[PDB]
Amino acid sequence: PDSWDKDVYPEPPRRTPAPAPQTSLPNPVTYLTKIFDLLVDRPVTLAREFIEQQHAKNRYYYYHREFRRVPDITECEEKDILCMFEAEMQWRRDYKVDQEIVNIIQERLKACQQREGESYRQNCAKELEQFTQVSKAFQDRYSDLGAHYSARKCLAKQKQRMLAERKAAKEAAA
Amino acid sequence: IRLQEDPDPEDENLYEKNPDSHGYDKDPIVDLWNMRVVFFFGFSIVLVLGSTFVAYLPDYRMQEWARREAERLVKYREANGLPLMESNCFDPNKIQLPE
Amino acid sequence: NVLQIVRDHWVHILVPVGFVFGCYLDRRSDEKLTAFRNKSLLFKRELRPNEEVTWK
Amino acid sequence: MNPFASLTLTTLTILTIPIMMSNSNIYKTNLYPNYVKTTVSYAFTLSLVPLLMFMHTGQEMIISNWHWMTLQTVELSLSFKMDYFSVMFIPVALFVTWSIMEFSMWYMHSDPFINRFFKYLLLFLITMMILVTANNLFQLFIGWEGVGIMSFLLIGWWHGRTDANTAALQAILYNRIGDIGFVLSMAWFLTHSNAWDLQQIFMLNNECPNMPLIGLLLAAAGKSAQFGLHPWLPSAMEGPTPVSALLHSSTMVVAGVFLLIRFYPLMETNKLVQTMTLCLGAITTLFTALCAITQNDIKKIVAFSTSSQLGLMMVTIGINQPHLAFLHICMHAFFKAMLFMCSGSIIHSLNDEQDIRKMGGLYKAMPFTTTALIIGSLALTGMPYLTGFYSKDLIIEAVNMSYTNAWALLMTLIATSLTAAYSTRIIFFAFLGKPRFPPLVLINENNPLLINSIKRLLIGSIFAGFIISNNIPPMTVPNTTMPLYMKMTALIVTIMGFMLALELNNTTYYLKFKYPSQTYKFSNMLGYYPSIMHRLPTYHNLSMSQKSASSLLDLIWLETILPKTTSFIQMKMSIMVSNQKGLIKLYFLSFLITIMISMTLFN
Amino acid sequence: MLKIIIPTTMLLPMTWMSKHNMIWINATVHSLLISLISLSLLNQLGENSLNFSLTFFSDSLSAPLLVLTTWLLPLMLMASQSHLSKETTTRKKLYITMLILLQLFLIMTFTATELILFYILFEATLVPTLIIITRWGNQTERLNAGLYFLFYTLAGSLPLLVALVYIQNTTGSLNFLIIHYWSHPLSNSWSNIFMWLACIMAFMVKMPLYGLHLWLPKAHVEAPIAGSMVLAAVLLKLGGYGMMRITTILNPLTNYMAYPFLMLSMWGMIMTSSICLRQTDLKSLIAYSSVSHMALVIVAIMIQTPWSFMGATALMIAHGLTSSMLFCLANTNYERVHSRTMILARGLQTLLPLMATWWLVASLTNLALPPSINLIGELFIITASFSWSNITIILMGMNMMITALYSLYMLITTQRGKYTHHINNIKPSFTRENALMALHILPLLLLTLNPKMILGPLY
Ligand SMILES: CCCCCCCCCCCCCCCCCC(=O)OC[C@H](COP(=O)([O-])OCC(O)COP(=O)([O-])OC[C@@H](COC(=O)CCCCCCCCCCCCCCCCC)OC(=O)CCCCCCCCCCCCCCCCC)OC(=O)CCCCCCCCCCCCCCCCC
Ligand SMILES: CCCCCCCCCCCCCCCCC[C@@H](O)O[C@H](CO[C@H](O)CCCCCCCCCCCCCCC)COP(=O)(O)OCC[N+](C)(C)C
Ligand SMILES: CCCCCCCC/C=C/CCCCCCCC(=O)OC[C@H](COP(=O)(O)OCCN)OC(=O)CCCCCCC/C=C/CCCCCCCC
Ligand SMILES: CCCCCCCC/C=C\CCCCCCCC(=O)OC[C@H](COP(=O)(O)OCCN)OC(=O)CCCCCCC/C=C/CCCCCCCC
Repeated sequence: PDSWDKDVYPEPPRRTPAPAPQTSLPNPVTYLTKIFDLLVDRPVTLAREFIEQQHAKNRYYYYHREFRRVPDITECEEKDILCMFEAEMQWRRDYKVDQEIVNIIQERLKACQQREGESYRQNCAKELEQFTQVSKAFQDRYSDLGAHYSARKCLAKQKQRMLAERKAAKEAAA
Repeated sequence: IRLQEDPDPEDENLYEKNPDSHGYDKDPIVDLWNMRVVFFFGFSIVLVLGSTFVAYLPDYRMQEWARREAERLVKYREANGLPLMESNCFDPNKIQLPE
Repeated sequence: NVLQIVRDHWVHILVPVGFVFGCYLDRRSDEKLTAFRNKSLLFKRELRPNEEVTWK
Repeated sequence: MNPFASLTLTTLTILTIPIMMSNSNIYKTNLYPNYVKTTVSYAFTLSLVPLLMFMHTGQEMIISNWHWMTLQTVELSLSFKMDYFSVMFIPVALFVTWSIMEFSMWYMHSDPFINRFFKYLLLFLITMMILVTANNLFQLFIGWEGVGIMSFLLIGWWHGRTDANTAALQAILYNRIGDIGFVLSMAWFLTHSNAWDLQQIFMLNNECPNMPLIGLLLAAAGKSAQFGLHPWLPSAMEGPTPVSALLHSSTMVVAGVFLLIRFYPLMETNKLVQTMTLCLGAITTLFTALCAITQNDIKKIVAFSTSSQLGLMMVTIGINQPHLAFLHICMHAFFKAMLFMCSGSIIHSLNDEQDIRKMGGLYKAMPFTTTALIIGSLALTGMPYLTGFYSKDLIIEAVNMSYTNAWALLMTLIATSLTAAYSTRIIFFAFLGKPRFPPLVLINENNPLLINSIKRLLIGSIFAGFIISNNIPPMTVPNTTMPLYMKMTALIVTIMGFMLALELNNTTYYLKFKYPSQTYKFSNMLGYYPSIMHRLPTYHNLSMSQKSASSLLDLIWLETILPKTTSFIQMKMSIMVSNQKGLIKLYFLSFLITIMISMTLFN
Repeated sequence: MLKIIIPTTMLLPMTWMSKHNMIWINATVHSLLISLISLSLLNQLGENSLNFSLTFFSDSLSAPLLVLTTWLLPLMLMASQSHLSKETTTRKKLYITMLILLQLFLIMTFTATELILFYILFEATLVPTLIIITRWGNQTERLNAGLYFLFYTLAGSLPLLVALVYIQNTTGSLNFLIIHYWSHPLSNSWSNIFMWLACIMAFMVKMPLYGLHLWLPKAHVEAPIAGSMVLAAVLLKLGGYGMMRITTILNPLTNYMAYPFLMLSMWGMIMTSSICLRQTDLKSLIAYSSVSHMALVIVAIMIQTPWSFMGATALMIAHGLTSSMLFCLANTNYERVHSRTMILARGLQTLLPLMATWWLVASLTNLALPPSINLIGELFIITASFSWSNITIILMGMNMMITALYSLYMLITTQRGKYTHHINNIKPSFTRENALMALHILPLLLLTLNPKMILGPLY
C-alpha cells in the first residue's frame, strides 16, 4: 500500500537495471522467485482479497480531531490560572507536534542513508542539512528546561536568548 | 525450668492427610475451590482481559494525532519554502523586552 | 438450604454494590464541577438541536 | 513484493518455532532432538535461498516491522539489517549448528535431560541470530546479553560440579565488564547523536571519537576474550563438548569481532582505536598460542587455538580490513567446529578421557576421526588451498604490506608459527605412537550420526573457502605486487613451526629426564595470569566487602552516629531528670531558684 | 477514585462477616476484582492529569503505582494463607484488616491532590506496617525493627510537616496543580536551603538513602512475608513519588543541593552491592539489593532530567515486582527449613525443579536482563547520568557488574551444588506457591511487551 504522502516522505525514483545474462546456465534465483510466487504470493493475495471484500461490506470512518487556537502565555496575565492552563495545554500540544516533526526528519535521514548505501556521504547530504537545521531549532527552543518544563520556563529562556542577541548586536554595531 | 510451657509442636504436612493438596487449606473441598477461584480469577480474568484491555486502550495520549499534525505542518512548511522548525516558540512582537 | 446459601454467601455482594455506589458518587461529584461546561476557549461549541449539556 | 525479507524473517520464525512446542508431548518424548535437528536443517536451506539472492545482485534490505516505543525524539523499533554480513553468517551458523546437533544426538545419548539440552542450544541459536541481524544498539544488546546468559546456563550444565559453577560465574563476570563497555558506547551514542540505530549513527558520526570507540573496543575484547579478559574462554570448557563446539569456538566468541566489523566506518575514521585494536589482537594471539603449545588437555588446546584465531581477527580489524575478518570468521567457524567434534569423538571413545598423555594409537584405531582431524589441522595452519588459506594467507599478506606496528607484525608471525606447533603437538600426542589408554578397548566410531555430522563439516573444510571467496564481490583492493619472500612468509613460518615442534616431540622418546624450565612453567601455568588475577583481586574485594562496608560502616559507625548516640543521650538525660529523691526541701529550693531567676533575668 | 476506594472499605466488613473457612477465598477473589477495576486508570492523557474531583486526581505516575498496590494485595493474602495456618479466626481477620487498611491508605496517598493530605496518609501507612511487623514477626528482633522503622520515618517526616505548613502560609495553597502553575524560583539563602533540606531529607529517609538505611534490613529481615512484600514493593516508592512531586517547588536550588545526595547514592550503590556479595542471610541480601536499586532511583530523581524520570518510574515498578518475587521465594525456602541461613540448604534445583526455574527467572530479572523493564529503567537512568557527567558511567558499570555477581552468587548457592544430606523435609512445591511465583513474574514480561504504560508523565 501507499497510503502516505510522498511529499512528506520523499523517495527518489527507482532505477532497476534490466537483466542481461551472459551465460547459458539457468538462474536459480529466477526459478526460486517463480516458486515463491506460485506458493506464497498468490495464496496471500487471495486471502487479502477476501479480507478486503469483507471489510468493504461495512465501511465506517474516523476523523482527525482539530484543536482551536487559544491565547498563549505571553498574553496571559500573571496569576491568571485559567488562561495559564489553556496556554500550557496549547504549548504541550505544540511540543509534541515538534517532537514528531523531528522524528519525521530523522526517519528521512535514516531511509536516505540506507537507500544510498555505499555512497551516502555525498548523496544524502540534503537530508543532513535539513536535520541539522531542525535539530538546532528544536534544541534552541526546547533546550535544557528540565523535567518540570513549562510554557513559562520556555518563555523565560526565549526572553534570555533575545536579550543576549540584542546585546550582541548592539556591541557589534555600536 | 522457668515456666510451664508447651513443647514446640512438629510442623504438619498437608500432603500426609491429603495427597492431592494444593497448599491452600487443610480442608480438601475448601482447598480445591480456593485453588480454582485463584487460578480462574487471577490468571484468566486479570491477565488475559486486562492485557487485551490495555493493548486496545484508546489513544488518549494523542501520539497518532501528533504524528498526523506533524505531517500536515511539514507538508505545509516545505511546500511554501518555510523553515520546518521555527526559531522561537513565541512571538517577539508580543514579547516586550525590558529597556 | 437456599437460606443457608444466602446466610453464608451474602457477603459477596458488598464489593459489587460498593463499586456501583462509588461510580454513583463519582458522577455526583462530577456534576458539581460544571462551572466551565461549554465555556472553555478550546471546546466552546454551539449545542446540537436536541441537546442541553455538552457533557454530564 | 520481494522474497528476501520474507524468507529471512521466515528463517528466524522457524528457528523460534520449536521453543513454543517445548510444552508438548513432543518435548516429553524422545523425538525432540531429532525434531529440533530437522527444524535447523530446514532453516539452513531457507537461509541459503536469500544468500543466493544476495550473490546475484547484491541486494541489501532493512526491515523495521514493529515499533516498540518513542522516547520523545528517539524511536526504538524492532529493526533487522539483512545486509551482506547477516545473509552470509546466518547459513554458516545454521550449518554448524545442524552438525553440532547431530553430534549431540550421538554424544549426549545417556543424559536424562537431552531435550532440555537441545532446547538450550536452540535458545542460544535464536539469541545469536538476534545479535547478528540486529539493526540498533538496543536489539544488539538484547542479543549480547541473551547469548551471555545462555553461555552461563550451558557451561554449568552439570549443576553439581563446583568447577562448572565457578567457570560459569567467571564467564559472566568477564562478559559483564564487556557489557560495561557496551553501555558506555550506547550512552555516548544516544547523548551525542540522538539515535541508537546504525543509519543515523553513521550519518552523524563523520569522525567518531575515542570515548565511544573505546567503549566498543572494550565490549568486543570482553566478548572475544582478548588479553586481560581472556581466561574465561579456556575455563568455559567445563561444559559438554557440544557446547564448546557450537557456542564458544564457532559462533559466540566471534560476537566481539562482529561488533567491531559492524562499526567499520567509525573504525576507519579513527586511528588511535585502530592501533589499540591491532596491539590487543597481536598480544592476545601471541599469548594464547604460547600457552597452547604446552597444554595436555585437548579441549584446552583447541580453546587456546580459538583465542589465537580471535586475536588474529582483531589484528585484521586493526589494519582496516573488516571483510577479511568476516571471511576468517566463517572459515574458522567451519574447521574449528570440526576439530572440536573430532576431539569430542576421541574423548567419548576413550571413556571421558581428555589427556593426550593417555591418548595414542588413534591413527589406526580411529580412521575417520584421524582423517578429519588431519584435514582440520591442515586448514587451521593454512594449507595452500583449503578453507584457512583464503583467509589467513590474505590476512598475513595485508599485515605485511601495511603501516602497522613492527612488534605487532612480529608477534603475528610468531603466533602463526606457534599455531603450526600446537597443531603438531595435538596430532603427535593423540594419533601417533603406541597406545597409552587402559587395556579395555571400547573404541567404536561407527555411529551414522557422528560419521555424517563430521562428514558434512569435512566437505565444508575443503570446498567452502573457494566457493565463498569466488562468490563475493571485491570489497577491498588486492595486494597484487609484493616481494617473493613476503608472499610466502606464512608458509615459511608454518613449516618452521612444524619442523621445530616435530623435533621437540621426537626428543621425548629419548631416555633422558630433565626438570622443567622457567619458560616452560610460565607457558604451562597460563602465564600465571589466572592465579594472580583470580586470587588477589577477588580476595581483596571480598575482604573489603566484609571488613569495611558490612562490619565497619554498616554495623558499627552508621549505627553509632544517628541511633546509638541519640539513644544514649536520651537515656542519660532521662536518668538525670528522674533520679530525684522526692525531697520537698530540695525541690522547693529549686522552686525558689526558679522564682528568683524569673523575677530577675526576664525583662 | 471512589469507585476504587469504596470496594476496599467494603472488603473490611466482608472480611469481618465472612465464615471462618472462607475469609481467604473471599479476600483473594475480591482483591483480584478490585485490581481489575483499577486497571482502568492506565488510560492517561498526554498533557494534563485526570482530575476526578477537588480531592483525588490520577496521573501517569500515580496510575502504575495504584495498579501495583491493587495487584500486590492478593499475593500478600496468598502468602498469609501460607504462614498463618494455625492462627485463630479473629487474629487472621485482624491480619487481613491490617493489609486492607494499608492498601486503602496507599491508594489514597497515591491519588491525593494536596501535599498535606498526602503527608497525612503517607504517615498513616506507618501504623498498619508497625502492627504487622511487631505482632506477627517470628523472631525477637521484631520489636527493635519496628522501633527503628517508626522513629527513622518520623524523624524524617516531622520537618516535612513544618515545611508544608510554612509553604501553605507563604504561598496560599498546597494543591499540586496550583503549586505547579504558580511555581516561582527558590533563592539561594539559608532559609531556602533548610526548607529544601526538610522536604528532601524526609523523602530520602523514606526512600531510603545510604547512611539512613539500617531500618530497611532491620524491618525487612524480621517482618512476616506479607510485611516484607509490602515494605519492599510499595512503601519504598512513597519517597520516590514524593520527591518526583515535591521537586516542582525546589528549583533551581536543587541544582546546587543535589551533590551530597548524589555522591551518597552512588557510593551507596557500590557499598550495598559489595555488602550483598558477603551476606550470610538471604533476606538481608534481598534488602540490600533493594537499597541499591532505590539509590539508583535517587540518582535519577536528583539529576532530574526528562530521560531520568521515565527511567525512575520504570525502575520503581520493576524493582517492586522483582523484590516481591525474591522475598516470596526466600520465604518458601525458609518455611521448608525454618532458617534464613543461605548455605544451610543446597541442591534445591535437584530437589525442586520448578522452584529452580522460578529462582533463575527472578535472578535474571534482578540483574537487568534485556529487554526487561528493570534494564529499561536502569539504562535510561545511566544515559541521563552520562549526560550529567562522564564518570557516572564508571560508577554505574561497576555497580551493574557487582549486581550480576551477587545475584548469580545467591542463585548458585541456593539452587546448585550437592543437597544437604540431613535435611529430609523438602516436600514438593505447592500449587499455591507456584501460582504465586507465576503471578509475580508474568506481569513483568507483559510490561516488557508494553513499556509505555510505566514510563511516567514525561513519556
Ligand atoms: C619476559 C619475556 C617476554 C618475551 C616476549 C616475547 C616472546 C617471544 C616468543 C618466541 C617463541 C617462543 C617459543 C616457545 C617457547 C616455549 C617452549 C616450550 O615450552 O616448549 C615445550 C613444548 C613441549 O613440552 P612437553 O612436550 O610437554 O615437554 C616439555 C619438556 O619436558 C621440558 O621443556 P623445556 O623447558 O626443556 O624446553 C624448552 C626449551 C626448548 O624450547 C625451545 O627452544 C623453543 C624455541 C625453539 C627455537 C626458536 C628460535 C629458533 C628458530 C628461529 C631462528 C631465527 C629465524 C629468523 C628468520 C625467520 C624467517 C625466515 O627452551 C628453553 O629452554 C628456552 C626457550 C627460550 C625461547 C625464547 C623466548 C623466551 C625467553 C625467556 C627468557 C629465559 C630463557 C631461558 C629459559 C628459562 C630459564 C632457564 O614445546 C613445544 O610444544 C614446541 C616448542 C617450540 C615451537 C617453536 C615454533 C616456532 C617458534 C618461532 C620461530 C620463528 C618464526 C618466525 C618469526 C618471525 C620472523 C620474521
Ligand atoms: C515463548 C517464550 C516466552 C518467554 C521468552 C519471550 C520471547 C518473545 C515472546 C514474544 C511473545 C509475544 C509476541 C507477540 C505479541 C502480541 C501482542 C502484542 O503485539 O501487543 C502488545 C500489547 O500487550 C499488552 O499491552 C501487555 C499488557 C501489559 C499489562 C498487563 C497487566 C495485567 C494486570 C497485572 C497488574 C500488574 C501491575 C504491574 C504495574 C502495572 C504490544 O502492544 P501493541 O502492539 O501496540 O497493541 C496492538 C493493538 N493496537 C494496534 C490497537 C494498538
Ligand atoms: C570497573 C568495573 C570493575 C573492573 C574490574 C575490577 C576488578 C573486579 C573485581 C572482582 C570482584 C571479585 C568478586 C568475587 C566473585 C567470585 C570470585 C570467584 O568465583 O573466584 C575467582 C573466579 C574463578 O576462580 P578460578 O581461577 O576459576 O579457580 C578455579 C579453581 N578450580 O575468577 C574470577 O572470576 C575473578 C576474575 C576477576 C577479573 C580481574 C581481572 C580484570 C582486569 C582486566 C581489565 C583490563 C581489560 C583489558 C582490555 C582493555 C580493552 C580496551
Ligand atoms: C553460487 C554457488 C554456491 C552457492 C552456495 C551453495 C551452498 C551449498 C550448501 C550445500 C548444498 C545444499 C544441500 C542441502 C542439504 C539440506 C537438505 C536436507 O534438508 O536434508 C536432506 C539431506 C539429509 O539430511 P538428514 O539430516 O540426514 O535427514 C535425513 C531424513 N531422513 O541432507 C544432506 O545430508 C545432504 C548432504 C550434504 C553434503 C555436504 C554439503 C557440504 C557443504 C559445504 C559448504 C556449505 C556451507 C554453507 C553455505 C556456504 C556459503 C556461506
